[PDB]
Amino acid sequence: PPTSDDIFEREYKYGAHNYHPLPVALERGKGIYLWDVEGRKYFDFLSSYSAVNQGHCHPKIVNALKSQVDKLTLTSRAFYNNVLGEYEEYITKLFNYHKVLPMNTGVEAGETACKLARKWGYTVKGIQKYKAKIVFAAGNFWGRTLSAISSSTDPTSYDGFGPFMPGFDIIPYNDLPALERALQDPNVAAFMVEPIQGEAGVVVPDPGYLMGVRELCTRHQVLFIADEIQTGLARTGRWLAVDYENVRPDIVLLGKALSGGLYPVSAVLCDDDIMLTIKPGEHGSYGGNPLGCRVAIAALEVLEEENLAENADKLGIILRNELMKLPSDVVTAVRGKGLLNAIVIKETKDWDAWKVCLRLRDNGLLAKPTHGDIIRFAPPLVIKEDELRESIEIINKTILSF
Amino acid sequence: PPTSDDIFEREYKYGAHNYHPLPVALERGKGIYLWDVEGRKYFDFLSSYSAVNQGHCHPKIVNALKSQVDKLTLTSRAFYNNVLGEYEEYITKLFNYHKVLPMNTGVEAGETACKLARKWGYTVKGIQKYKAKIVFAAGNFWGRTLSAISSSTDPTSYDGFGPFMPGFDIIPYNDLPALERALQDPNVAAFMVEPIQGEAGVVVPDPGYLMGVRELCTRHQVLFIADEIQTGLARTGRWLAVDYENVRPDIVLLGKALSGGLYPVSAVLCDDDIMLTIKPGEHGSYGGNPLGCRVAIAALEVLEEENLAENADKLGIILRNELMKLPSDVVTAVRGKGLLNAIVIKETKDWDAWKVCLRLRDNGLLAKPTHGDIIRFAPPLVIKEDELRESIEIINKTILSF
Repeated sequence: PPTSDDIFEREYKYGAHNYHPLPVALERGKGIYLWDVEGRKYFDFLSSYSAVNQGHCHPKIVNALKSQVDKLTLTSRAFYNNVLGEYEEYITKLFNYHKVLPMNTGVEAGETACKLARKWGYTVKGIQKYKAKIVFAAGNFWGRTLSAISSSTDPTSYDGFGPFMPGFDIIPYNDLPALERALQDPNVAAFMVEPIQGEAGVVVPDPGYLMGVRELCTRHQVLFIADEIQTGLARTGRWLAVDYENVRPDIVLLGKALSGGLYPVSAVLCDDDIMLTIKPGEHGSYGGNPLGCRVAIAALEVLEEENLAENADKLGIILRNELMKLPSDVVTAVRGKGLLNAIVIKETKDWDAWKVCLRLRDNGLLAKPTHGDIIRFAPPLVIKEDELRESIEIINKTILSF
Repeated sequence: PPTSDDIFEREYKYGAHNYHPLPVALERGKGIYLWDVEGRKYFDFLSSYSAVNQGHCHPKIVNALKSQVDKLTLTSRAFYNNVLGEYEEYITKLFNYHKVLPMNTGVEAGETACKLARKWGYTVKGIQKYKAKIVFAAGNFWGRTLSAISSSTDPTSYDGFGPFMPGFDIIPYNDLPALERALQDPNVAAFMVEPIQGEAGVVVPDPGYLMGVRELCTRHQVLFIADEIQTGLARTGRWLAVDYENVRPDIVLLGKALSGGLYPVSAVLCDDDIMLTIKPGEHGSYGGNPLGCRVAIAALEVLEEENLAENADKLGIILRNELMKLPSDVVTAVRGKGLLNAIVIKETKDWDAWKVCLRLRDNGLLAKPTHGDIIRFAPPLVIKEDELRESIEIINKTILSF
């Protein structure tokens, strides 16, 4: 019996107010579709921020989880389990890196990358201890820990949250001269960057930016950290976004879609020269538990077998072609890669991105704005062309209904 | 066909070397027992560091997970799901706090507590922005992020990991005069402490320490943060360890056993005056997903229905009584509360805690040392008295076999 209004009003009373979600209360999910408590059906054009790239409740990942939960779920890393090594070999051979370090959430993988970069700068590069610096790009988002917000240029992320982690420098995104200037400091150990800035509004850098970042990092003995937690795993049309420029980062961060939305699994991929700077007992975490490892194996196998990167590329081309037919007085820009796209809205005194998302919900499509004018479009990579065009028709109806 | 040696040697080749586990390779777990790939049976006296308080693969939690995975697993907090509010109401009424903030891992709950303390110190206490301090106790452990290791006094935790988070002060554990001296600084916003220091070697403070901490925090307008991620949820004989002194902390951190080892779920419990200092969009995370919420509901219901705190208390009394019968030349001290205990070993040139744990494994009992002389004993709270006494016989055999 509990309605949607009963749901909202419940959380407001017993849950922290750290979110303001779109007023819709889902209770079922399958493939590209979501169902609320009233039984209404919606296209999911958010994909839990690329966490359910494989669709909601993919039968293969569900079967993996059900098969593993009956056997063993957590031993802690004080002992070995039989699934972790299998998963590690699979993912290291899949992405062609020597080793992987498993964690749970994306921010944990980012913290691990920072600790790896600092430890490598001290023990390998020879930086005097605790002078090591890490460079980030403005608009970056990699979590909500104190360090993560310390690297942030978004006031809502860091304002009011105490003194901040030192050693984090910030340069403009999509700016090779600025990176070249920042890397003149020999105390810099790494540069962490998103190949596409997701949370900033799907900000796509210019062609050649990733190649330039790799060249500049190699030239000045600086580690290239690619945060592919949102852009990786077929979301942009390739296994990794950096594959669009044939670039091999020093450290690769994976997460989100790594489990298909069934378990918090994240990964830090790199070679021995970097990975083995952390010694036994010096870092760790549910990290590497057998259940999440089975789930992640199944998710990667689903990504590979169903060729979801090619589908993402094709249907994203179609989606961006269709979205640019909207009026210039209505949609000022359409951007993105693969099935990770965004439109920006000319906000007026008559409408805004929040009202557009409300009306989209009213018409059977779920999306959310990220800055009151930028609306994300990222359906699960299992969507077909007819379903894509029906949801595009929904978007057209909603946007031309104003 | 893959043996234990094949398992170890696999991880060594493809996994990061951030751990040195006890050489045993488990592939099945049920209740209090674990089974390795060779089919050998072991008592689990580590309980995944209190994560499987309810035993390995408890049928109720497994059924909750299987029922929820067929419906919905992750929508992200951009939308509402129907399970989160139910779980929030349940846990807030269970622990008698206004609100809960859900996260995934214990270190994330600690980060959330720090951000809450700082935001409350600025917006409520009136500390000038970014002068707020948080006090920790030496020997503390609450994760492996940069902030967590910044508060650590363990060199293996922080050595080589870059400059550290400012605003973290450290005082001795179990020291009320030191806390009283540290809280003279009006810029202190909070004191975070474990009611029993688990990772430090099950360090139990003197009686009255928690009451004194509460009195000193209330007196100087300082938030009392109780990290019960390991000591909570019936592990020490009560719902919370602080319940042994009828103390109500300002913020309570839960995790680990919150899911019975089936999902990374953590919680930050506090009242509105503290919780509502974080506004929508200013903090978040897989946090609050429906699958983990169903799992956590089932885990808390299992803890309450089976009266596991009383069993923990009784069997811990029995276990500590039996352990103190060991020779003084062999075991220099036995300490702990409920089913969270530890013995300390007179390390010589003939044996050590690692060899004792190896021989325990050889005799069918799995444990791990934490400092080369301190061995933890913490079986799942579902253990019975006959099983407890058989495992005590195993411990006696192993310890007297030297």
